[PDB]
Amino acid sequence: APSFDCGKPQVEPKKCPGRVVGGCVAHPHSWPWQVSLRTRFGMHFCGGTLISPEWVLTAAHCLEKSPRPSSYKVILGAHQEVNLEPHVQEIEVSRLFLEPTRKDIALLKLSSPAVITDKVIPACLPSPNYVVADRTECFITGWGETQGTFGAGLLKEAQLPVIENKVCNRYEFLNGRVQSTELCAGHLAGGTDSCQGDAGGPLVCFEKDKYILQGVTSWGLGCARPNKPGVYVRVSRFVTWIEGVMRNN
Amino acid sequence: NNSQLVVSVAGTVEGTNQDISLKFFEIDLTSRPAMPHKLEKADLLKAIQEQLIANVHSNDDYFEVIDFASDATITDRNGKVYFADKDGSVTLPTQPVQEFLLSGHVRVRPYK
Repeated sequence: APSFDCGKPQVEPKKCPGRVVGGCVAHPHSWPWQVSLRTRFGMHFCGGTLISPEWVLTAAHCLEKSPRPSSYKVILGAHQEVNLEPHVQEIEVSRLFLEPTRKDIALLKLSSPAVITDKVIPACLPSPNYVVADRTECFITGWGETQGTFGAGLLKEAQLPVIENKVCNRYEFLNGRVQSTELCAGHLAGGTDSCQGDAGGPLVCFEKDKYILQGVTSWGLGCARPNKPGVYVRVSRFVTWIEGVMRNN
Repeated sequence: NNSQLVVSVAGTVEGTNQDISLKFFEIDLTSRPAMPHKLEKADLLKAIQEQLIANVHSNDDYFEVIDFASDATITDRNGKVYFADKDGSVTLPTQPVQEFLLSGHVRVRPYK
């Protein structure tokens, strides 16, 4: 039986225009790799990205809740946060892996493989050490902002242009706090606050015919605000690590 | 008389930080022949659209209402916020007869 390919949504994303105040509510299931990391009891506190039927990439500090993978549950295929659609998959995490060198991202292996459908599809990973070019248009997705009457509990998205690290590190911006293993996306000398993405959530950028997971929202530093772009872990620098872990576990 | 929706919102030009002024009106709420107590996202927006093109002065230009901004809410005198369902519908109580407020911003793009 054939399956669905990474990074290609079956529901065309809305693609919220840039610099839109409050961002937009996404089209249901247009971000198929969007994961909701939740406690055993069912409380959403972090986001993540399905990268393979059995693996979800999230932010390292998201694992600060508990050491036992049994305390974690993965929610897949959702749009509405509370009254989950009927097809939503809830899968308990069985193993946890922290990235050794920088310790900003973590891998979560699911107790059973997620079923890939038209609403549950992994995002594609980038070629090792790829550096996203300045100005590149990307999107961040998540349930970070509780909207008003018309978006509460709905998956939201915001388009953010990536900001070259050299520039991002300037004094008036992030002042040298940005490592090569990190990247910036945001607005300088203006813009609007984009807090939609959950810590651990995805930063995807389109490339020819698919959405590539270039970044992982960094715990606490992911909100993009004027002169203080969001900070995301640079996925391309951990691709080799990711493949090895999946290969060895 | 009958419950009504006080529409008091503002516009924000998409892709920018500039706000636009919009005339605030009222919408009556009834059973069915003016709008139902079960409001439709799309209906509310066109009401705002019509109103917009009807109040275009010499300065203010024509803008297309696109959607509600993230801060838009419909509330009652107790400050209670009503939330739209999966289909974008907002169902307000029939009793008592009362007032509801629809405030916040509307995403608009210039007609050109």
